[PDB]
Amino acid sequence: GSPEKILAQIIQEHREGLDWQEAATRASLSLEETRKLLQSMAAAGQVTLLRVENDLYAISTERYQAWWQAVTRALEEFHSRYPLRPGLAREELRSRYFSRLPARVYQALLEEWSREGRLQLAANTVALAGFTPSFSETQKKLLKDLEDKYRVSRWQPPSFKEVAGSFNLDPSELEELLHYLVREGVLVKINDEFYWHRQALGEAREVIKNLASTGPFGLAEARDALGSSRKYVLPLLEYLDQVKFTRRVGDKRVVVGN
Ligand SMILES: [Y+2]
Ligand SMILES: [Y+2]
Repeated sequence: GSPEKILAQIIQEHREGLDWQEAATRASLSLEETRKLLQSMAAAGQVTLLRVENDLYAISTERYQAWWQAVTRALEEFHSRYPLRPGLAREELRSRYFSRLPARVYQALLEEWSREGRLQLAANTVALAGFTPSFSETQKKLLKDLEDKYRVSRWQPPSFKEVAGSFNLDPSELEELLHYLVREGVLVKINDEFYWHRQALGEAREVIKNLASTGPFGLAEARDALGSSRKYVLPLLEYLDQVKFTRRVGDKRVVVGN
């Protein structure tokens, strides 16, 4: 039949879809003409075109929709089982549910769904865009007690090991809870050993603004204004240097952020 018909049949004869070249060759159409037909069929809603770099990959819209379904099932499961984690490792999601797809297509697929506002792509993890943690009452209490320990500690936060012992948790478990609290903005990571209650960090910065208001300051001066040991204050200052709140000028620091 006509090129449109021939091409449509070819696309249907490929469950996992096929790329631009394959389609053109099989339809005996030029690359240029194949693109034009693929582009129009896409605008018609009959086909879905994944833009894999400067290459094109065609799949039946029915199949594209089924793929989205495999993702929600995969994420629904991961999210319910690991409420504290941000998402499923990109690779795990790929090998477990999209092993039949070329890696490049899988990537373009995550991109499109991300651009449509369906997924949250952070680091190398994939999460449903509207992912809402569902904790058990025991998990909720631990998050509460955990946040309170840091809140009460103010500018003398307990170390990772200390908290680990107190609540008697394994390193793996505590890191997961703390990282979740960091994402919710309850805590801020100063370094691998120290996390600070966000509100406490805000007050500490105000202390630092007041300290700096009369001239550059050294570690010893920050130590006294915060009434906290250098053990907690140096890591704080290096963290503040990093987010550009403070700035080292010589052997002292000035405040260069709000
Ligand atoms: Y892209
Ligand atoms: Y110096």
